[PDB]
Amino acid sequence: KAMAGNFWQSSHYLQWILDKQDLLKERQKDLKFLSEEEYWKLQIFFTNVIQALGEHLKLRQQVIATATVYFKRFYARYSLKSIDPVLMAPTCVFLASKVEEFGVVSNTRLIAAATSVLKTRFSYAFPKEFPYRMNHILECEFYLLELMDCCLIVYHPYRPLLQYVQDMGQEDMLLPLAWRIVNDTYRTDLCLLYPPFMIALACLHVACVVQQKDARQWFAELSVDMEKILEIIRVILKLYEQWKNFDERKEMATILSKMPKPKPPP
Amino acid sequence: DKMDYDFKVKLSSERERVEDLFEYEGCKVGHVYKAKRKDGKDDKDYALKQIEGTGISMSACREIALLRELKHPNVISLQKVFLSHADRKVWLLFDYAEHDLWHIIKFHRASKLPRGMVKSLLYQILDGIHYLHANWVLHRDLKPANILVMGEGPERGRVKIADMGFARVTFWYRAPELLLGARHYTKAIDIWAIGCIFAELLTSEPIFHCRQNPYHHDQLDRIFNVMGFPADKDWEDIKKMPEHSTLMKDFRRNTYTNCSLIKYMEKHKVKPDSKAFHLLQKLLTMDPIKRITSEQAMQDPYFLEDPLPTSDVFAGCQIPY
Ligand SMILES: CNC(=O)c1cc(Oc2ccc(NC(=O)Nc3ccc(Cl)c(C(F)(F)F)c3)cc2)ccn1
Repeated sequence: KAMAGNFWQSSHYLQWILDKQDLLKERQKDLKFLSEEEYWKLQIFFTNVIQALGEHLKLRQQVIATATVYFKRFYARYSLKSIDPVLMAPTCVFLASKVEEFGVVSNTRLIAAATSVLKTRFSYAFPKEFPYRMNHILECEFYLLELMDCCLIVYHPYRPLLQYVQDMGQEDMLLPLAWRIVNDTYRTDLCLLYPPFMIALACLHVACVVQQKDARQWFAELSVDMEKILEIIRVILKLYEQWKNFDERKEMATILSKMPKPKPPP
Repeated sequence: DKMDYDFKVKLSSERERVEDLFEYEGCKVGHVYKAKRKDGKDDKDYALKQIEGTGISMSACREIALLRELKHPNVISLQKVFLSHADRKVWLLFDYAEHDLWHIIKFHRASKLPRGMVKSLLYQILDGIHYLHANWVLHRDLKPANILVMGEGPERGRVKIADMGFARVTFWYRAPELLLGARHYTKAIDIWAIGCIFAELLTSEPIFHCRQNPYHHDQLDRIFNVMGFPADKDWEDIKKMPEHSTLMKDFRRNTYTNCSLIKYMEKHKVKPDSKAFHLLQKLLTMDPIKRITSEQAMQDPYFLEDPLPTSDVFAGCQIPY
């Protein structure tokens, strides 16, 4: 696949691996409206919306992942009020599908998919029907491209994970669990802060601990900073406790009402 | 509009517009323009391409996605993308390449190509394509018009591979497997085109020149008139090609019995025992699994033989084009 093996001179690496302190500083704008807890709940929520959109459209996981990174990059820089995330979510899916060479989702199929998914899976949060049309998608797409500075190729932890488990010789035992943990990392900021291979290693380690597989020796003979891996592991462990404590369907209507909304023309 | 007002007006105030930064009044060489900076603190020539169609098509997304990541001296550099929000048009900015290989060859076909220059062109094309292939990027439309060459300036005589019809007719550079209905583009298909270009550089004429769905009878006929008709041992899986049956019906081996690349190149003054010819022959192999790779080709002793390839393809000479 295109640009595989080029991560270290990629736009992903060189422009879109952000500093945590920069990220949180830009987030302070929105944290005047939402608590930190509410902010990480909102992130979980839109991760899930994008995954649902992707599944409905039958997109491969990598396209969904790319769409999710586009969404995160945009709100890493700008406030939730700049563009309605309900509009940005399907716009990200649409652009990612084109970039990943899967196809241009038709106008009516994109709008029908967003309308259906919000109505079927998310009616607890959205009592009104998806109000946006394709002209809004196309306008949003331009703002998205501009913000990302046309940095469209995104690397993910799935490929390195695949290589790691094959090396262990534990494809059948550990791959399904570790892959699923990788999906779950998209509920957090991790993909903005660390190279994908590190996230892959953290997910695989957690999978090993969960399945009681001894892989100490294997991890020991890697030439990577295990301090960074351990930071990533702690975020993963935390996301499951957050998952446990969060009732999305009960909380999201209230949290969405707290989001700052777009100012109208004066 | 449902977007935040302050957000919108801030971005529109700060947004770079092509019509502010560049003067392209006429000079229409979608559509590509020769452009100069309006600021003036820059005397270098630029090329601007407006993408055909509104918004961003599949091919447009891909062109932008790839060029944004690709970085190599022999692949054209995307300097900037301008997004025109009012008309939803997309503009690509590149450094202007004075020359291209189609005009270079036409000039020499008309005056009648120095051997040092041929070798250096070939080496740099191979270098660029080797980089693309290593990143699993296929060109899919190599031909002289897509081989640019920089003029006077800091990159004098440097080849820049471009793909100026990425969105979308001559079949002179198309590998035979595509003419027999092959369903996927491959690295080998690019290598065959490079071989066609090399032959054309050596003789000044397109080797598979032919009069103007995948099956093209006259083009294959021209390929066989030059190469001969492949024996089963030369291309064992030719029988797996979708149009193989059609080929058998239309063609007979006996028609091309006195044909070979040796005989073709001999009547164009290229010596069969030259390192040039032997390289060319490894590039123009009918069976794509028997074609040399771009990296293997760069290692060929042709490039170690006097004269060595130069970073400026015009090295040791002046530019008459
Ligand atoms: C006489 N001078 C000129 O005519 C001239 C014309 C110019 O116009 C251009 C217009 C468009 C392009 N766009 C690409 O090339 N897009 C591309 C897409 C995919 C892939 Cl894969 C590639 C790659 F990698 F193969 F290179 C390249 C390049 C040049 C510029 C400078 N000079």
